[PDB]
Amino acid sequence: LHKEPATLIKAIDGDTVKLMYKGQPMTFRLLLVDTPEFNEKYGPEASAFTKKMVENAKKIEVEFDKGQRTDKYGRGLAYAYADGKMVNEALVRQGLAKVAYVYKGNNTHEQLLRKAEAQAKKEKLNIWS
Ligand SMILES: Cc1cn([C@H]2C[C@H](OP(=O)(O)O)[C@@H](COP(=O)(O)O)O2)c(=O)[nH]c1=O
Ligand SMILES: [Ca+2]
Repeated sequence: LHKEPATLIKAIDGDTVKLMYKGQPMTFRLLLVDTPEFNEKYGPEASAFTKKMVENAKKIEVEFDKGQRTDKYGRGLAYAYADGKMVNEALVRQGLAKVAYVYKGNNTHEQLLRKAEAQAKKEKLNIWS
């Protein structure tokens, strides 16, 4: 997989963010995770966590996997990086997302993320508390 440039347009929630990619505004949905909806428990905390990570970044990058790059809603499907740190992984590691939506052929980072989830769960963080 390859990292590509993007810039922040706007934070949205824990697992979606509006970025400019190849010069076009797109909503991105983070691969292999599920944050609570803002309406739900830990929803606001997940939103805040992603918002801080993407707003504080000097450099946003997106990384597409081997399969589908857009979902049925036109959202980009990617791993997102803030100054080299994966947002997807960071959410899971903090117990603010579950590993989820693991589709064949877009699951390169699955085992990385499941390891972070095990650690979050061992620490009883957030969703696992
Ligand atoms: C993360 C992800 C979501 N989706 C679709 C599946 C779900 O369809 P449904 O809307 O019919 O439930 C939805 C969940 O995204 P959200 O968790 O953002 O709601 O997005 C993909 O198709 N591929 C993906 O990789
Ligand atoms: Ca969600």
